[PDB]
Amino acid sequence: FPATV
Amino acid sequence: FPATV
Amino acid sequence: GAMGSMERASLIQKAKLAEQAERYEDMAAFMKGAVEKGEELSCEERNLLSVAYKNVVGGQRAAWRVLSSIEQKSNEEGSEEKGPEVREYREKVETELQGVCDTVLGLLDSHLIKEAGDAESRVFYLKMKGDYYRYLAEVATGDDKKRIIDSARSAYQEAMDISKKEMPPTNPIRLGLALNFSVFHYEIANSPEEAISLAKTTFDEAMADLHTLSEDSYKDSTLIMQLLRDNLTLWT
Amino acid sequence: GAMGSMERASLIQKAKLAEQAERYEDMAAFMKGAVEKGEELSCEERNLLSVAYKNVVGGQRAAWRVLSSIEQKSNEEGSEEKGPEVREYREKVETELQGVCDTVLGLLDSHLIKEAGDAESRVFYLKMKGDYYRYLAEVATGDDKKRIIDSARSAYQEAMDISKKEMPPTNPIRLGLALNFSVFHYEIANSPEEAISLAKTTFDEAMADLHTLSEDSYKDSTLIMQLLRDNLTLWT
Ligand SMILES: *CC(=O)NCC1CCN(C(=O)C2(Nc3ccc(Cl)cc3)CC(C)(C)OC(C)(C)C2)CC1
Ligand SMILES: *CC(=O)NCC1CCN(C(=O)C2(Nc3ccc(Cl)cc3)CC(C)(C)OC(C)(C)C2)CC1
Ligand SMILES: [Mg+2]
Ligand SMILES: [Mg+2]
Ligand SMILES: [Mg+2]
Ligand SMILES: [Mg+2]
Ligand SMILES: [Mg+2]
Ligand SMILES: [Mg+2]
Repeated sequence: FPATV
Repeated sequence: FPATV
Repeated sequence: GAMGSMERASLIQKAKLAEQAERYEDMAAFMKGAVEKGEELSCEERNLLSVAYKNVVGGQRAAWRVLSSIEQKSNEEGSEEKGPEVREYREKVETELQGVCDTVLGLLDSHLIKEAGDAESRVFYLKMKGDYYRYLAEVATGDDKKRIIDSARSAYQEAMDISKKEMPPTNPIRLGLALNFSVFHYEIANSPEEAISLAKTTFDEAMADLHTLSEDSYKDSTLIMQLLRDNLTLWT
Repeated sequence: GAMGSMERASLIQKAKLAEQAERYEDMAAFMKGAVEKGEELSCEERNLLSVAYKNVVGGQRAAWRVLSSIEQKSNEEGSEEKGPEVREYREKVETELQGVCDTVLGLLDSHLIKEAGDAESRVFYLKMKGDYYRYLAEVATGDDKKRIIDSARSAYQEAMDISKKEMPPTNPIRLGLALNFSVFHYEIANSPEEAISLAKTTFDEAMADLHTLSEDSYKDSTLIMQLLRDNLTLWT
């Protein structure tokens, strides 16, 4: 999964 | 802490 | 509200304790109680709110993905029928996830967003709104799926518009929003080129503004920039 | 019981799914529902029960320790008074922990232990009884503390007696029981020499019986033996 904040 | 199972 | 009898300050204190204890469900309940006192949230308090629910829904999303994978496998040819249990339990976790998203969206709508006038607060809440509609989109398979996606898109777009007008390109909230909206494009909207373009432009514009920053702000900004780079590396 | 309407087999299937998804609270609820069907549990099913509650209470114990440390620090000289919140929240987590322990003990008492006739099942449940009274002892500070400690001790001692009569010294349940009872001596009963003696004798007797085992049983036994060694290293 890609990075999110 | 010591090991328990 | 089970938290109605507890002081705002005590709810905030306890949310901090819950964070230290890695009790994110408790943290989220304390922060919901704080929000429901009806006063605006400070920066620190918005961070507590977001961290709490991010952790709770993060765990539900991971669990949902595990279950959804098992369910998919059970629906491939040559798989032995094992009854309704996998669907039922994926549905259970899904419904609980949806409930959490609905709760957060409800806090945003009643009444955090409408009282948020400063760019930093308004953008932060609109980014959250986008995020929680994105989490709903991840599990949507129905009549409303397009509307849910559009709700995420609209919230992110309003945040983007304010952030580009009101914040420097290195501002961590502007960066974090962009990061997430870029993920929305890639994962939800089937728009990988938009995702890539947004991540790249955001990174490059931030790069060019680093010279204006203190050492500490530089650290903050570069941390999120690296996340933009990480995604671009994943996608290219 | 919210699980009263669900099939035993479906509860067991779902507990397995919950384990895969790292949803240990759900896993524990499914397994409680299974137990309450009133039928005895197989080995696999006892393992599911134990794993579920071990994970739930493990998390509560870690959280309790974080909170208890903060509370202790707040009660040292030169610490600034921050009101009742730390005590209140430690008490909240404590009460929830106690509730979980009470639930597990209730399952054991109604009626898992009394229907367990085979050494492997009876020892396993009595070890659990010891464990959950030990967890209650960890947080006990009252009139009942000595009785709670004694309840743990008595359950462990009955398990020990059966295990020494009925199981080989390498049996994983016999080893795991010994490991935990040894911890009880060290941490709860203020009997470190007893703890050490038990760990050492258990290890050495197991060592001498390894020659009787298959490769797979050897692996099982040596894994727990290493835990006995780890504790001895910690304590000597
Ligand atoms: C009130 C306010 O201005 N908040 C923005 C902060 C939040 C914390 N910051 C971060 O860089 C991290 N989280 C985050 C959350 C939301 C958004 Cl929009 C941006 C950033 C927090 C730490 C540094 C712990 O790690 C991550 C990677 C999650 C970023 C700084 C701005
Ligand atoms: C029905 C039955 O005979 N169960 C005993 C099994 C449980 C799993 N085993 C283990 O070695 C582990 N857990 C454990 C739990 C209770 C007791 Cl009394 C002993 C051992 C499970 C694995 C191997 C995953 O790791 C630990 C370290 C927890 C031991 C084998 C006997
Ligand atoms: Mg007040
Ligand atoms: Mg559904
Ligand atoms: Mg553009
Ligand atoms: Mg039936
Ligand atoms: Mg108490
Ligand atoms: Mg002896």
